[PDB]
Amino acid sequence: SVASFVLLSMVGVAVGMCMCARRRCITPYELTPGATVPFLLSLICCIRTAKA
Amino acid sequence: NDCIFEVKHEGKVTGYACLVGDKVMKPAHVKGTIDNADLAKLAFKRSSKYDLECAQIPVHMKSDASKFTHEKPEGYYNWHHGAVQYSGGRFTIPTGAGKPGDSGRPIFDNKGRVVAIVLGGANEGARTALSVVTWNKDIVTKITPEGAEEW
Amino acid sequence: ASHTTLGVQDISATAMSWVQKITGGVGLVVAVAALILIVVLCVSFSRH
Ligand SMILES: CC(C)CCC[C@@H](C)[C@H]1CC[C@H]2[C@@H]3CC=C4C[C@@H](O)CC[C@]4(C)[C@H]3CC[C@]12C
Repeated sequence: SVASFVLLSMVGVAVGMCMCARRRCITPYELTPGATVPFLLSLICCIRTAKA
Repeated sequence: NDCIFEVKHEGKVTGYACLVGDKVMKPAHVKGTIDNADLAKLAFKRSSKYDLECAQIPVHMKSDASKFTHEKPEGYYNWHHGAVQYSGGRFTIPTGAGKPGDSGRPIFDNKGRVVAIVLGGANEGARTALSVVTWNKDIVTKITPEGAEEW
Repeated sequence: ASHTTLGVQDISATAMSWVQKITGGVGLVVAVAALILIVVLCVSFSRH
């Protein structure tokens, strides 16, 4: 039980701080008008475009 | 001028087809029949990704096709309904100029060249945003402002 | 019979060796088609 809890907590920390990295890398593009996010970066960070 | 062919549905006009370069183009969302029989009959091709509906002009007897240009400098252009302001990556129109069922009318530059084709618009407030189909040097693209409903 | 009954995959021998070649080739064609379709779809979504 302790090992399962530790490993699940590590996985949760990994995904949460991956989300944190996503937010940090994405917010400046969502602040800049025009939002010409390259398609490769949209695929990598799994985002939607604001201009359709 | 007068390079526009009417697309008539059974009981009314639904859209407009235009001769650009070597091809006749129509909005693929417009249901109806081409006014000219030689073009209504002509085997006709469909692409829903850009909502565009193409065929090759019988250039032997259609030499009046309009000329085009992929350059989009900032400023004013002509829409058969007033002046369109191309600003940023968008076209803006006076809200009362366009109406549903008028899709397919091209946008002219100051030289009489087709720059883009209106596929629809968006009730934008003090203006209306114009959702169009334009082209780069080699490829077409569709500009769809948010909230644009079908015309 | 002193031997036991055998299943589908057991009797297959060099016929199995053959269907390996045939399935490998045809599935390779399928995989190439899948790669072409995937790259075409990826390029298509880059044009908006
Ligand atoms: C593709 C060509 C070249 C070869 C294909 C051979 C196949 C169709 C042949 C190989 C010999 C055969 C099998 C050998 C043994 C068994 C197990 C038995 O309980 C039922 C029949 C069954 C299942 C046979 C069915 C048909 C079979 C699988």
